[PDB]
Amino acid sequence: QSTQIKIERDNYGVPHIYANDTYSLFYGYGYAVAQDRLFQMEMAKRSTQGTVSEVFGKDYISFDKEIRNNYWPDSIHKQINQLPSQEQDILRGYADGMNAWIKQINTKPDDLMPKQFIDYDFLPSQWTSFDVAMIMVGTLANRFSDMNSEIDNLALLTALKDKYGEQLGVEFFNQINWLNNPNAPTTISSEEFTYSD
Amino acid sequence: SNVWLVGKTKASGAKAILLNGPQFGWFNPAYTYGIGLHGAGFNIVGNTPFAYPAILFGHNGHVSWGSTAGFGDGVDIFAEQVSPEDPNSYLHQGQWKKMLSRQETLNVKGEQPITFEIYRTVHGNVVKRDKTTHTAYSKARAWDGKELTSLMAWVKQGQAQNWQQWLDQAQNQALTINWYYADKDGNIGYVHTGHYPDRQINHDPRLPVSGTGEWDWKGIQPFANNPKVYNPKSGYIANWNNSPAKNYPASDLFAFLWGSADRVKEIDNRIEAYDKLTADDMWAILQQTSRVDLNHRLFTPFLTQATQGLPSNDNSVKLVSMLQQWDGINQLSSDGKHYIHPGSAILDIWLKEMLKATLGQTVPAPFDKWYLASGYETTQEGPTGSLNISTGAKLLYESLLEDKSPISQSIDLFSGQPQNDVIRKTLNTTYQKMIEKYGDNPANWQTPATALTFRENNFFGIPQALPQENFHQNEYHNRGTENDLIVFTEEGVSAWDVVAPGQSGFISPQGKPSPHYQDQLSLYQQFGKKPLWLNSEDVAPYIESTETLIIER
Ligand SMILES: [Ca+2]
Repeated sequence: QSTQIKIERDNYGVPHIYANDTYSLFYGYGYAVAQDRLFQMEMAKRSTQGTVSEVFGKDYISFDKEIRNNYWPDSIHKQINQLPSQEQDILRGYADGMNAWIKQINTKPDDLMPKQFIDYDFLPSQWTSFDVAMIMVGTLANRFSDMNSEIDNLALLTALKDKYGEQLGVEFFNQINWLNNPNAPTTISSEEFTYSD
Repeated sequence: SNVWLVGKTKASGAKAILLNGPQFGWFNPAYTYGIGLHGAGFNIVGNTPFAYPAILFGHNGHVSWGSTAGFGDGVDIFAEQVSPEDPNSYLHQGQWKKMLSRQETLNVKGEQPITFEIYRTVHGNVVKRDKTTHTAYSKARAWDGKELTSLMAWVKQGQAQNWQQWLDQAQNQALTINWYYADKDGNIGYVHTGHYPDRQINHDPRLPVSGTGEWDWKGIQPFANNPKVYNPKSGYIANWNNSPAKNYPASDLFAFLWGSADRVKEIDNRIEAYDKLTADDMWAILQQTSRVDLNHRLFTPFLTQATQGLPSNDNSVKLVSMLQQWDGINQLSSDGKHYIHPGSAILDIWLKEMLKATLGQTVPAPFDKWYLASGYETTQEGPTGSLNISTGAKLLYESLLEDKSPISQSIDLFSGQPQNDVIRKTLNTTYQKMIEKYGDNPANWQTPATALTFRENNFFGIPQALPQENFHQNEYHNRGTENDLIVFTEEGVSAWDVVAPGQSGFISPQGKPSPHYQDQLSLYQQFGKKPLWLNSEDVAPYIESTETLIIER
């Protein structure tokens, strides 16, 4: 049994995927991505999983330790296993589509192998649902949802109190790192929505 | 990241317009990727970062959407109490618990592999330890365990056909991300999405709390607490990473504040100037906001005040005059290496002086440093991301505002000196530095323009292209890494976007780049855009290639 995917590219080379089922739809999406941005994606995977030193050496050790130290793979693999099947096909499909194109590259690498792989001297990896999940987790969640400076703040506060005494050390800190400022320009009118809790 | 939408009330020649400008830095290949998914319940066209299954910037023919980073606070630090004889055993809810752990092995090119251990407690991953106080800090995230469900609410909102269907996905998106809605009927909406802890009363979310259990989150706040609006009275919705709503608490980050001074006013002001905006007017605000110096609007009025009473030939008045007469809109000189107006260089030097004189005097080293930057700290390559009023400048503004600022100035930033004295003094210093750096004849001052680079290293510092495989743009634009303009009209939907350098980053082993390797660079620089095709009949004329895949299942 098989399914048919159609990939039409426009004047700017943008891929438009046509499929009749989720797994096929994303498989075509992943395939077009491997065609267009394979090296970018391969390094995004090593960036979100901390395996850059593998191909670039010692300079990246700290980076890798750091990346791996900030996520728990077990949690991710489990969440994926918990997703409904149609949603699992989204990731698995994309992963397979990527791999199908890597297959063509290995067919005629003299023409299809992105030059960066040749010059950096390494090969395209095998993609999984976990690899696809992590691209987002590492560039989205860990980018706009993992910021925090509470330990430093503790040091800021400690240093203010030391300088101004406990009461004033504390008031200075709320003066310069307030919880909220009622006069901040906001996206919603206070009438329409004012925050509570 | 900014965005602005107008509904049926303010849209002109359209039912709703949405202009989104996500900011991530500039890279080669491009940060985002264009795509159209057609079939199996999907009908989407747009562009999205890293080609994620979820299309962040786009529409489905019925509903268009976009986003900006939320900066709410859904991540707290727990100071775990470590056993004095087992750093991997911690006290929680009455029990001395063993930390979860795992060994990670790093292959390292040219060296023997290295293995190290990673620990995790009941609150999140151990992020730092302080042995002196038997502490192991751990990071608790309100979105931990909800990553995939959030990614999926993210692909599913793309299939939403109405506001209620879209809210049903927004409620399941747990990262602090602002989401925007516009639809074929002229309805517009906004939701600051994310899961926020229901914290123990008195838990300061800005500092660590003990992880022995008494301070554990009670739960996760209900979606009803999340700031949201549907068809605002104002007729528009704009955001440039500003606060969602009054009293909404931002992240604990010391560097990030939602204060009186906020870049979003550059957007609101421009929109309010029109009664109804066409998609072209909307795009006009993009060019304006990309070039407007953010500190000009805020600071000049104080400059005017402090120098009132000085004669016209006074030096600090020469400066203030140049600024009062400026519209704030920077322009590239004819050689492309300079600005036609010296205003930014003035505001920059002045601000740096002011800050050393205020926060630089009141905030003890080395934290003063968190407040000394003017926000213009550019590079050879240009800013790595968007430009904003700095942490120091927002704090300085808050103070200059005096009684107009609702924040009590427990410490007088000015240390008792009249603020206009300090302003006058620092202006006089600014004038001399300008004179000494740019020459005696102000008419011949040639201040450096800020450039922009499409870097070969991703936002992580990781090469994603060959060395020097980058692109330079003379004029920096404080705009989204990509821009997409979506319009619901009587006819349907017309949309456009720009993904520079191009759709493809391919270069054959031979060294031949794809034809789409950089066909969008000039488009970016010139403030152009290319069409976003959704349906087959209108994409048809433009199809340059077709590939059919029969996949074995
Ligand atoms: Ca926090």
